[PDB]
Amino acid sequence: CHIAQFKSLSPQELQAFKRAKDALEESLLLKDCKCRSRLFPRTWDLRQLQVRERPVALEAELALTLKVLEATADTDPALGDVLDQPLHTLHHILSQLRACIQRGRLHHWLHRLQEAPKKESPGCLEASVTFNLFRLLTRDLNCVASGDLCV
Amino acid sequence: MVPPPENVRMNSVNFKNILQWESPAFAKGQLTFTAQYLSYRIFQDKCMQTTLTECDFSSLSKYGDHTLRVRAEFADEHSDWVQITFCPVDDTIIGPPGMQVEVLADSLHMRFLAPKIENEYETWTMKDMYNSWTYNVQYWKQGTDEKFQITPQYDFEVLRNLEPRTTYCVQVRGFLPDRNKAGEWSEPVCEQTTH
Amino acid sequence: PPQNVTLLSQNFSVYLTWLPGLGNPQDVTYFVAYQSSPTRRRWREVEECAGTKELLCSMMCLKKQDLYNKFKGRVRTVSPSSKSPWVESEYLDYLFEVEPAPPVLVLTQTEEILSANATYQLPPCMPPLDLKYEVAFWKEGAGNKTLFPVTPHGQPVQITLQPAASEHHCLSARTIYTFSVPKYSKFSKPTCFLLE
Ligand SMILES: *[C@@H]1O[C@H](CO)[C@@H](O)[C@H](O)[C@H]1NC(C)=O
Ligand SMILES: *[C@@H]1O[C@H](CO)[C@@H](O)[C@H](O)[C@H]1NC(C)=O
Repeated sequence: CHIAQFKSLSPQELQAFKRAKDALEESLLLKDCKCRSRLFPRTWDLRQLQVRERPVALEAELALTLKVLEATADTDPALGDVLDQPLHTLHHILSQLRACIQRGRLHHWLHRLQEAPKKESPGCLEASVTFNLFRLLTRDLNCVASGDLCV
Repeated sequence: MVPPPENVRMNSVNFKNILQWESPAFAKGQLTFTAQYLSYRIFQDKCMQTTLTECDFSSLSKYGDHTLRVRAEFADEHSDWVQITFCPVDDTIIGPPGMQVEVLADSLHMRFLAPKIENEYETWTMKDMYNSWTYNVQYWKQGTDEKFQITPQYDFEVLRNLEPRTTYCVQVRGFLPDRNKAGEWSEPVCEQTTH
Repeated sequence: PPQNVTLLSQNFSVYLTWLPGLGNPQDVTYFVAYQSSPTRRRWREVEECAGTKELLCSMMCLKKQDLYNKFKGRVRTVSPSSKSPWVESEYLDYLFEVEPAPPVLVLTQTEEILSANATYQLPPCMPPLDLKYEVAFWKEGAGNKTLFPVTPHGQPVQITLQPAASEHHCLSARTIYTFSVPKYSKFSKPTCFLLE
């Protein structure tokens, strides 16, 4: 598994994500982003999940983030150009994470993540994926790439 | 139809991605070349109508694959797409680390400076891009041409038990054991140990 | 109410700083709360800083605090018989506005080699950041300072030492924190002594 390279992202890539996050937040200022349930805010951290379950949890969160951001980019061209490089990088990370993974908290989290797109407004979904972007890229992705070291 | 560019390649040392092509023969006049990179799903464009046969793609993302394309145009007519694929993580060429060797009596103290990335900052070097980065040092006495190899754990090493009043040449390179990729050797620096 | 209220960052932590009101009595007391950009409705109050008179409050880690999004704080002066309106500071994004502190150097003189490690008193809840330290080394009385390459945190700096002894050599270290752009810190106070 070649995910260990995502323990730290290049500062230039983090600058691109910051530009995208700012642009998305500016668009959110106008859109109505009210959620029926705070699905993205995660009470527990991947560290609590077993080292084997941390990847699948991150994969579902990353897939939702990518899906919502992809739709946002298609809806607004002004967001499309700034979100292009972030979306490309996120998809590459998603491919590596999937190519890395050959009841409890995890099952409920997966079910909630799957049911969220079909029960929540797109605006609040994009708000949640926007405000969780650096949470996913600095706190989760780092622990998943670290592997056994993260504890 | 105007001819497409010939020998389109991407030389990228220390993530300094440069697309080069040779301008095909055209007696009508000078040719202007446009280059594009497939960002996500849409082809964004750089180096529009560039008279030069060189384009800079170092602004590309360092993670994942990229699809680049270049073409030549004379007024309205244009060439065909010449499409290549570039993977910066492994298609890049690892440059030679800088070397600082000091003779201390009968020993050599060598410090290795990681190959810098111009697009990135002095903190983000090629040592941090590759988590499996290590240094390989190759030293030999002049004349015998019998190379000896060591693998320092950090960017500093000491060679001891050296014959006195004798000159040794040394080189250092970066290596990635998890993928078995080696950078180019530094220029051999030769230093004399005396008493 | 406080005149200038600033949410600043230093030593890897965040603080709220204010100044006494112009007409506020000496028995002035202050209450401070914080809010996050994701949730504009919630205004959770800082328990440790509640009822403090210190013009400085620490908002490094509080209950249900997100350091991955920008957050702001507000402070009000609570008189024994009256309360002033809250005065809110500016938003502070931790991952882009945190000021690193200089590292603590640990020196070990091995035969013909000086090893200088950097240790950090990081907050327990600080996000995982990229910390590197550059080491300047020189001789007292001379302006020629040799500046060594940046070294990742958790890895010592090895300086070659000449056989010469009874010499005045001094060292300093500067932290470079890199998330999107490098933020430098002041060089640590030169703690040095005779070697060998
Ligand atoms: C607040 O800052 C201003 C500068 O804009 C300064 O004139 C004033 O004295 C400060 N307030 C106090 C109480 O010092
Ligand atoms: C240097 O310090 C780091 C932590 O600050 C430690 O992990 C490492 O083992 C130390 N290296 C030494 C003492 O050589």
